[PDB]
Amino acid sequence: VIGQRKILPDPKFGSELLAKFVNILMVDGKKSTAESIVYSALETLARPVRRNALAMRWIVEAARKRGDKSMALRLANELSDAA
Amino acid sequence: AKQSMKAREVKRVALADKYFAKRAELKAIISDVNARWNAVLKLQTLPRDSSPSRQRNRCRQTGRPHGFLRKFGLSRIKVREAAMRGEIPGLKKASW
Amino acid sequence: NQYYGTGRRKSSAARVFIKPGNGKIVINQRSLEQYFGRETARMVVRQPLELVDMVEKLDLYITVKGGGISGQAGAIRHGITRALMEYDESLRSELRKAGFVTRDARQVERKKVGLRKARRRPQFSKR
Amino acid sequence: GQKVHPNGIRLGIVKPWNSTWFANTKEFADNLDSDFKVRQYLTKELAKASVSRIVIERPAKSIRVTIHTARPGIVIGKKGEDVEKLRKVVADIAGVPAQINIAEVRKPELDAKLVADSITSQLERRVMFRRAMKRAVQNAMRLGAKGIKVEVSGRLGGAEIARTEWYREGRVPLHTLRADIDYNTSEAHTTYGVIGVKVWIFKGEI
Amino acid sequence: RIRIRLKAFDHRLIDQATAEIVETAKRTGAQVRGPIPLPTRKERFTVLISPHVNKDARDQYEIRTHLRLVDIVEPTEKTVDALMRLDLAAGVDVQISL
Amino acid sequence: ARIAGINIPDHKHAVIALTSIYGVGKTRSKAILAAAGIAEDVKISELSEGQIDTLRDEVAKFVVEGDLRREISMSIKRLMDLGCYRGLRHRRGLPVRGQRTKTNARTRKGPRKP
Amino acid sequence: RSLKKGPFIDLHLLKKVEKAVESGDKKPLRTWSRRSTIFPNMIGLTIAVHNGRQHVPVFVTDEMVGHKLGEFAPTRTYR
RNA sequence: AGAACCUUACCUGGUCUUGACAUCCACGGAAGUUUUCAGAGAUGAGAAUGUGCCUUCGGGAACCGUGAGACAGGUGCUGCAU
RNA sequence: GGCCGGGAACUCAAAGGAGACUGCCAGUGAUAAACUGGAGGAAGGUGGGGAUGACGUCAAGUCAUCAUGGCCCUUACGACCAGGGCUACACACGUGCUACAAUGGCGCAUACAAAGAGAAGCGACCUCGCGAGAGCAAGCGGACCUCAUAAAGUGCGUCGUAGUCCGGAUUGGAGUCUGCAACUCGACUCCAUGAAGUCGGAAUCGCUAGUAAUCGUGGAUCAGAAUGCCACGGUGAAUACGU
Repeated sequence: VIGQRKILPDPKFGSELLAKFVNILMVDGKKSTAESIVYSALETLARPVRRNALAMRWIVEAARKRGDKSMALRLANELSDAA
Repeated sequence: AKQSMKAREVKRVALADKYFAKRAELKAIISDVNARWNAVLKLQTLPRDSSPSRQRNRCRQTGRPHGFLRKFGLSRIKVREAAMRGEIPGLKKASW
Repeated sequence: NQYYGTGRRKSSAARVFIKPGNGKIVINQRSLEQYFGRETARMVVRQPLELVDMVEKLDLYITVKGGGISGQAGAIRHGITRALMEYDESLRSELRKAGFVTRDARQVERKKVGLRKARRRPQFSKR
Repeated sequence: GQKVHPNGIRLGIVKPWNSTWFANTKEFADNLDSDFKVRQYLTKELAKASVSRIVIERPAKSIRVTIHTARPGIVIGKKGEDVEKLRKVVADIAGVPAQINIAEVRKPELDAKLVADSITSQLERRVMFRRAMKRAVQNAMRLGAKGIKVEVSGRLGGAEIARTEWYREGRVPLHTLRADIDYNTSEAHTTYGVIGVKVWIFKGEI
Repeated sequence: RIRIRLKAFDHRLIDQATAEIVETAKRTGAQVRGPIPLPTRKERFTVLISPHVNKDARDQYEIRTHLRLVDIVEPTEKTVDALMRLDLAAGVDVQISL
Repeated sequence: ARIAGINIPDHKHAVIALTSIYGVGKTRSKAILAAAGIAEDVKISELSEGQIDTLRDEVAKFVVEGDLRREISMSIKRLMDLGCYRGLRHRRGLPVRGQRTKTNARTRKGPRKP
Repeated sequence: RSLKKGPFIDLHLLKKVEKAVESGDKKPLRTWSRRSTIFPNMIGLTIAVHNGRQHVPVFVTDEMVGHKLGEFAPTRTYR
């Protein structure tokens, strides 16, 4: 067997527990947009590869056609409701 | 790819040379943007088989019209035999 | 006085010159805030100079051309490192353990015959 | 198909080009077409001259076609008149003041084209191919070539069914790119069908 | 300033060719700039392998155009004629320029 | 509040909203607004008389979608009703440029119909 | 239509129509130039132009200013 | 890997039958250039220039038209003959 | 303004070498093969990707690329020419592209690519031009100029679920270029339409890293005619318990 891919820690905070999250809410290779999505939701709110990955995917996967101003900020509400 | 089909290319290339270099290079200037003439333009009508549009651009080995390559002058099938047998300089298999 | 390290990543090719003092970074005759900064390409260039004693004691001079925003940012990061191990060899191990020493060899795949994106075979849904 | 052509894949390797001129796109098609024109009426007029290779090269607006033959006497003639007459047929079918160089092909039955041609020559003469194809098989062994393969193709003997048989002897590492594989083909225009021949000559490493 | 531009299909002919000018020309009145290697243009052809329907094969070919810019810098009376009699390296584009 | 009668925008910008006319689009529904000094940030019902009247004189000269595609009609009728081949294409749901009508004729000929 | 000048006609009718425009109206004349455009002088003329099977006459009406003649020479006739 | 004619192998109509394409025999005219006229053109009926290198005097050196013949020609058919 | 002296450092360019070899170490494994990790190293365990397809398998396909056995018509399915076909629909299905939008769309400033091609050619500047663009015309047969401002991305504003600012089919007037000639059966645009499409059924396809997924770039063929092909780059993922 082989281990899971090792990703460099999120440069902005130098922490590994945030890069994996921003890579899956990402769409179509648009990482640059991803920070515009989640950092606005994060910087302004103020085996380990099975259950954390699956549960956190469920959070991202319900923001496609909810029909409001912008799901960019709706997911901020969703995580605010979650938190 | 017929001797009958091939013969009309020689008929057309050798005939498109004169009227293009003698009449079309002189008369088509009038019909271009120069600011045309109804009766004058009738001179272009009279010859038919002298035009760059009359091209088939067939292979130079077997007279095959399809799959041409202007760099080599041949078709798909003939360049493979004429190159990889070693008869085209500098051409090898591309691997990278 | 300049200590130099090239750095290069994914068709980018940087040139980094390290000088002592004033901790200022100049990239393509421009500061890094206006040219790279405020995206994830602001902190990433300074990751090596920040894990080691902070920039203010090291003057930079960077002339990078080619590649992309991230490729140049990775190239510059590699450029600063190569320059600063030539500066001092005491921090030889610190960066390699941090992982900035190694140069990435992951090029982009060449587009190949028969595949739609060179690793995405065309759809053959029905038979 | 299944196999790669051994000579062309080694074009960037020990096998050298037999057409070496540098020309631009404008004359590249014309020169290449001129090469086929000079070649087509060079092998046809030397079908019984043991022509091995016809190498073309254009130093400066004048091609120098050197012909690899195992019997230069027939190509040269008596005091070079045959090369002279072939020269002025090349010189006016290539547009350049061409000259024809000649090179003896030592050890003739060890050339891929010659073996393919020699078998093809004594194949339409109504002889059984089993002994005929072994003759190239046997002859190459005493004169080196520690590896060879001589394959024959469809319509083997008077019959309605095509067959194939290759009868390898020695070692033929065609995967090895520095194998220096001498390979050439030929076809036999028999009263029935068409018979193609294919021969590989492994003349040692590099 | 005598620009010299060589062109061949393999470097094992141009390298021998480019060294020839750097040596033969540089006898008394040449301060040759050097066998400057310019980017080698390489063009590729994807010919369809099969004579018929089979399409996915698409073999690939390549021709590389190596070039050098020897570029002797003084047009010495010797060099402007010494460069002339040399015509070796049969397939090579030797473009003499001012 | 009738720029051309039908084809009125509502509660949006000046230029982009006024592409709602179906006789003028993005390019010739911005000059008509610019002919009276309009702001790009005016809501459709938020304008005043001063801008509306200064356009009604300069927009009534053009046609309406209610009139345009039926002033196209007699062009298709007075000219195109004969055995003209483009008018032959105007007969049984058939493309007029001549593009492949085997398939890909699903607007005029319309739905799937054996 | 894109020509915007000198609406072309092939030779196939200039050798017949543009030689006897003023003679009158006659039996339709053989024509292989449907790739053309009608000049206004041909009012009432019947010009038999080859659609591929036979030569189809053209009835020049004044609905036309720059429309074509092969526009009135249909060939893919079905049903 | 690229269909407005050509393309294209299909068809309607007109046309040519040693043929559009190849070679051989003979007769002529140099070819080429400028032309018109009928036809859609393929062509046909005509009008001018040229008649060029040898011309060892013929005829070649080229081409064009014509005459009978061999022959040509075929994207015609079998890929289970290859 | 690398613009010029000038520097030959550096990128870069193209030639040649060195470097990666379970080489070393620990452990497992019969001590071995081998494996597990670590060290050094840029690269770690054939570092990565290409080319390379064994005897044979399908009487697989091609007589229409070519060659070819046999067969067939030789004032003829031969041949030329003009025309029109080849693109015709009433459908059944692939393969796609366009998409079906609020990680967004529109407006403005707006940065960073590689890889290619250019002589009946790429064609710059300027001007006209709503544009197809047009006129003039420098340079370039090219690390010298053009193609060619790369978009995505960034900053601000805006559009607020509106079958819509999306989306472009469809249809009209005019064009713009190519050619004897575009309606059949060219492309694209100025202007103008403006519908079907808001994620789609069982089913199934591709994918383990610079990979899927986007966005642009060039090239072939090509008088003119890319949702297709080939190649280039940018941004750039997530997963693997096991048969």
